[PDB]
Amino acid sequence: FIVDVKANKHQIKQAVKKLYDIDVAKVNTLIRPDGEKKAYVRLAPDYDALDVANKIGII
Amino acid sequence: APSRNGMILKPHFHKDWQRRVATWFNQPARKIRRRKARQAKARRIAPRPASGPLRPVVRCPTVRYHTKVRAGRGFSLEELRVAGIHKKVARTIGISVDPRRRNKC
Amino acid sequence: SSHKTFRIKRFLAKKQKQNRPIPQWIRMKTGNKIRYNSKRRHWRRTKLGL
Amino acid sequence: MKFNPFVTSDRSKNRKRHFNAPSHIRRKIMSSPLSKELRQKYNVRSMPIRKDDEVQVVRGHYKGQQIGKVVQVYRKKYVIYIERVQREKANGTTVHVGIHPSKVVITRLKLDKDRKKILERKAKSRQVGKEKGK
Amino acid sequence: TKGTSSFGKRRNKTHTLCRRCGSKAYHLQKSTCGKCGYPAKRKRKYNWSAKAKRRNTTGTGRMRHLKIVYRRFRHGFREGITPKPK
Amino acid sequence: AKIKARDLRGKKKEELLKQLEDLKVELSQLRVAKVTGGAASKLSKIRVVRKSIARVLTVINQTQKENLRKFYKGKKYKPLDLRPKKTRAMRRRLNKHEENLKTKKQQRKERLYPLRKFAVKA
RNA sequence: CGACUCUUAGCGGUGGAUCACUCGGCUCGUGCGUCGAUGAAGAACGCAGCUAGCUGCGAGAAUUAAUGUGAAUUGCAGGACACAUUGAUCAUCGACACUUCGAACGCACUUGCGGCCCCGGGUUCCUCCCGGGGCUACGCCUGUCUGAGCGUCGCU
RNA sequence: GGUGGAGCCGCCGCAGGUGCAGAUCUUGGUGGUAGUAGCAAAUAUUCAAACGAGAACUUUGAAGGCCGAAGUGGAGAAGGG
RNA sequence: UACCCACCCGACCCGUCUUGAAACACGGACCAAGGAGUCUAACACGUGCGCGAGUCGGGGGCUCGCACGAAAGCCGCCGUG
RNA sequence: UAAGGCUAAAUACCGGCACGAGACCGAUAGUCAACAAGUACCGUAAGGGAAAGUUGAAAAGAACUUUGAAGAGAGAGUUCA
RNA sequence: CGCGACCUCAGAUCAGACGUGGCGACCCGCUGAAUUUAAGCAUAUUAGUCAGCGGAGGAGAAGAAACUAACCAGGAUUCCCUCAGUAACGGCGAGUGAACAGGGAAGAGCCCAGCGCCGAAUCCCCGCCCCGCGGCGGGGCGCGGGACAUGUGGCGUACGGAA
Ligand SMILES: [Mg+2]
Ligand SMILES: [Mg+2]
Ligand SMILES: [Mg+2]
Ligand SMILES: [Mg+2]
Ligand SMILES: [Mg+2]
Ligand SMILES: [Mg+2]
Ligand SMILES: [Mg+2]
Ligand SMILES: [Mg+2]
Ligand SMILES: [Mg+2]
Ligand SMILES: [Mg+2]
Ligand SMILES: [Mg+2]
Ligand SMILES: [Mg+2]
Ligand SMILES: [Mg+2]
Ligand SMILES: [Mg+2]
Ligand SMILES: [Mg+2]
Ligand SMILES: [Mg+2]
Ligand SMILES: [Mg+2]
Ligand SMILES: [Mg+2]
Ligand SMILES: [Mg+2]
Ligand SMILES: [Mg+2]
Ligand SMILES: [Mg+2]
Ligand SMILES: [Mg+2]
Ligand SMILES: [Mg+2]
Ligand SMILES: [Mg+2]
Ligand SMILES: [Mg+2]
Ligand SMILES: [Mg+2]
Ligand SMILES: [Mg+2]
Ligand SMILES: [Mg+2]
Ligand SMILES: [Mg+2]
Ligand SMILES: [Mg+2]
Ligand SMILES: [Mg+2]
Ligand SMILES: [Mg+2]
Ligand SMILES: [Mg+2]
Ligand SMILES: [Mg+2]
Ligand SMILES: [Mg+2]
Ligand SMILES: [Zn+2]
Repeated sequence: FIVDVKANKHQIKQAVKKLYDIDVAKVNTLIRPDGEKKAYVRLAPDYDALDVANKIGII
Repeated sequence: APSRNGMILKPHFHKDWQRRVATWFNQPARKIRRRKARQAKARRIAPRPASGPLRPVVRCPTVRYHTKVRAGRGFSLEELRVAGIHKKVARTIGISVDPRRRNKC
Repeated sequence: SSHKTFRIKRFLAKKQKQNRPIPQWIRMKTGNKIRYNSKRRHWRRTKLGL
Repeated sequence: MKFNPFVTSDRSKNRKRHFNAPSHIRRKIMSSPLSKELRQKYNVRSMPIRKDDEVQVVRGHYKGQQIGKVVQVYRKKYVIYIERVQREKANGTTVHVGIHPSKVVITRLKLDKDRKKILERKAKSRQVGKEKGK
Repeated sequence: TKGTSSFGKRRNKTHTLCRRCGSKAYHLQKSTCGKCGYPAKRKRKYNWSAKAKRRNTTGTGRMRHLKIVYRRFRHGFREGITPKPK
Repeated sequence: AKIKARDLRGKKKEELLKQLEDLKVELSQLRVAKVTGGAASKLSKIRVVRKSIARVLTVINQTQKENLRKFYKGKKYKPLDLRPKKTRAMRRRLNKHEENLKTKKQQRKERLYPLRKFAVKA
């Protein structure tokens, strides 16, 4: 994900959980050069990312 | 370096004049700013002497201006309790009041 | 530097996006006088304002 | 001679009031006269040109007598495009050629709620002054 | 060796970015800016290089509040009122 | 289909917050379509929705501050957001009562000796 | 007529003079005389479907509502719209909104640490923990409260 | 005469920032020098193939070589971005 | 007369400071555009014009929103000076 | 008549908002800036600080054929040019 | 060895306000050179100027005589013409250098303290209602506070005033 630069890891987890009706194992943030904050969001083992990716339209 | 019979010519430009030179290109436009005020004041107090209140007859001080007569600053107090005009009232009927004139004659 | 502050990293983020060329359709707008970017930088010559 | 100070009459100042003029003003400037027939019926000399008015070209290389309909208005290029007013490019792909409204005559207005109150209040103003001088 | 040889051991920096100026002027050892003067409360303008003065005065920025103060006054400084509705 | 400020002005506070959250959702997937190719039709809606959100959020703040400045209408002590904001010089000016106030010695003088109207040389 | 060299002319380059233009200056007048702790000037960082710069703006971000205006916008798309519609666009601007620094204000400038209140999750105040809102700078005035003094006393 | 494509001069008066060869003058341009000085610090390259419009200079293979672990090797600081 | 060429006679490179410069004195490769006795005040004499024992001129005033005007005209102001 | 205090008007304005004008300059001139100019760029920093306007009326900005790896050409075409 | 007044003096994230910074052409306090001139120079001059510093306003400052004058006298301040490059200053050199009167623009005057008189006749902030509310005020009602007798309000201020 690209995520607003002011976001916490707790904040990112509570939003990804709020939108895509998902649940998060752990959140890994970085800040790309160009200053947009990437956020690799690891979904719980019971949840599949190749599926929720289709709902959000990415693939 | 003087040459052959001039004057002595102490001219005052040593200080710095170029900076504080006051040119008068306002001059003809100021003639007009005042003219409107002069008119706008007369139209504001419509029935009233446009020139202003009445000033007294007065003689000029020094012996060179002995024989002239001026319009003074205001009618004196001693003058007023002869004509029977209260000093605070005259200020309201266009009579300049000068509480500062020693009458000697 | 590889040990950067946050203010320093933001500064490079903005200077790194101003670098790209001009979009080619800009050259098509009505009242143009612009041909090439002329405000580009190259890390070997004209080091950053640092 | 102009008299009113608070108007400019300055060679470069109202050339600047032109090519920096906003689109809201540029409507009035892009106005074109009406044909003798309408100019009789409405008592309106001229009108801002509109998108789908009919028009005759009067000057220019291909002034003529054919009545085309306006297609668009390059208010940025400050010149209009007309119906069969067009040339052929190098690839055969035809383009319109701009025509200034001042060099064109309107032959059939495109009427509207907005345009009608304009034609009335233009005519009412024209005969108010003729009644004032009378 | 005072040149081309000493111009080599120049790694560390004296100045950095000032948080008030925006200029690369802040002295790290001295902890004052030196173009505006940072920890000092007043800006270091000078009557003494007018060319530097006109580089940053009112109008050279955005005036993103003052530019609408000139707008309100021109019209009357009214507030708390809305034009007549349709 | 523009969500005009006509229909929203007379509506419920909590109701707008749904339509706002509705657009807030749509804007999020149009940002997704911008990444995954999308269409030139979609990529225009991202400007429509961005504006149509402010069309709604405007009505919320307007109706709120038009309500909040009904509360303190009458009370002496009201917050800094609603006190009139003219100019630091202008709010510290005298009160419009405290420059037309006249010292009582002044009014007694303004009675006995008012300015006449009078013309002369007649 | 060998080549080279020189002078002149015809043409061709190189170069940008001259000339003609000019949304710019300079000068002189005129009217007004308008900042900021309800947070200025200035700075940073963001914001366009394709956008780097200038400009315009502030997470409601190439504008918001409103009022005039009345059919465009335009480099290309793309579009809503019904152009019998606040109605596209522009102008005005008086409703609303105002990222981070900055007199800048919880302490510090790393962008770090806190405290105090509240409201969500957590709790079922159980304290964290997580999220959200309001305060917490210096100086000084008037008043208010709590005080201190073998200061002056009074009553004891 | 020519090219050039939008303005211009004669006379009577008025006003100037009014006439250039030069100031190691200022700015811009261009020569002669001249296709000249030069492309010489650390021993070294060669064969075949590939790619290609085009190969002394790329790439692969083969051969000869040097740096020789106080390195021309493997990782960092500041600095660069 | 001006283009090229020919001949006879003449003929040293300009600017400058200098008693004296073709100088073994200095500036100058070449070509374009720019480039230096100005304005103000104060005297002095000469000259032109108005009036003349007087004569003004300023500041004011009276007449405009200037188009030409921020002009012109007028004022016991004109003599306070 | 001091040792205490208040006050409109004529008066000043190379900053600011909004205007008007000129015996002014006209792209090496006029402000440093007619243009993305206090920008590019230099300096650690205080500071320094440029160059650069004009196709045509309308892009009608050279389709197509051809030679060439391509840059460039030859024809053709657009144009009042 | 306590409780209570007052006087001093503290602490409040106490109720309510307000100050800082910017601009800086013009304006007001202070600070304050040296090039330069004098054919050297130190006094002088440049010059109460540049820079420095503080503070404002739409104008500022000044302003209602501890004035001018010597007259048959004028009458706040500011500006313009004038005085006049004059009185005076000065290695009396270089150079500096005002005012008064007169004409005009404008024209406006006023308050305190004190001395006294008046039952503090006064002011502030609270709480309820009436009107008004985008320059927060007026009207009334409250043993709701507090300031004030170490002095608030009315008359009164030298032109005279009170009685
Ligand atoms: Mg008078
Ligand atoms: Mg380098
Ligand atoms: Mg009294
Ligand atoms: Mg030739
Ligand atoms: Mg030629
Ligand atoms: Mg040039
Ligand atoms: Mg005690
Ligand atoms: Mg032409
Ligand atoms: Mg000239
Ligand atoms: Mg020349
Ligand atoms: Mg060896
Ligand atoms: Mg490596
Ligand atoms: Mg000699
Ligand atoms: Mg010799
Ligand atoms: Mg010499
Ligand atoms: Mg006094
Ligand atoms: Mg040029
Ligand atoms: Mg030119
Ligand atoms: Mg220039
Ligand atoms: Mg050219
Ligand atoms: Mg040219
Ligand atoms: Mg031609
Ligand atoms: Mg201040
Ligand atoms: Mg000397
Ligand atoms: Mg000398
Ligand atoms: Mg000397
Ligand atoms: Mg001295
Ligand atoms: Mg002095
Ligand atoms: Mg100074
Ligand atoms: Mg004052
Ligand atoms: Mg005063
Ligand atoms: Mg006097
Ligand atoms: Mg004399
Ligand atoms: Mg002196
Ligand atoms: Mg008393
Ligand atoms: Zn700074």
